Amino acid sequence: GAMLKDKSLGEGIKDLVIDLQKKVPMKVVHEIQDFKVPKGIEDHLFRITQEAISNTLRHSNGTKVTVELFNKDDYLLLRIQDNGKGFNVDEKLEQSYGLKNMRERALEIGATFHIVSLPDSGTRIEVKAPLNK
Ligand SMILES: Nc1ncnc2c1ncn2[C@@H]1O[C@H](COP(=O)(O)OP(=O)(O)O)[C@@H](O)[C@H]1O
Ligand SMILES: [Mg+2]
Repeated sequence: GAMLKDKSLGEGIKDLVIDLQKKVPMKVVHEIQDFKVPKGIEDHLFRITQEAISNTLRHSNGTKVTVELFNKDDYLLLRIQDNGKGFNVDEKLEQSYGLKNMRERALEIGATFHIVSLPDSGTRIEVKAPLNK
């Protein structure tokens, strides 16, 4: 896993995507809103993003994955959405270290963690992290 070090979350995501795009058959796109993410939660969100992308590339057999990062004042929203085959989260969740670790990173930063994956809907991961105005 890449590490952010000096970079903002947005910059880390964009740089990772640049590298991935050269190697992978899925189209990987980002929609990153320009706003300051609190330094304290950036690493956690980057670790979630990397796992979500990894799972999409390996497991979805889709053609496109989108990473979105939006500011909604009281919270930020991180969404990773693919158009692939989907899976049953319940069947996998408790035996799955990747999913369990994303959920734990979210908890550590006080954020919700949701996975919506249905046969015709692909897989969508959403994390809403609180922001203090
Ligand atoms: N985006 C996705 N599309 C389809 N299947 C997925 C996706 N993400 C996870 N899965 C399924 O959930 C399982 C558990 O995910 P994870 O805990 O990350 O395990 P892995 O080590 O296999 O990446 C995967 O093996 C795969 O079957
Ligand atoms: Mg995984």
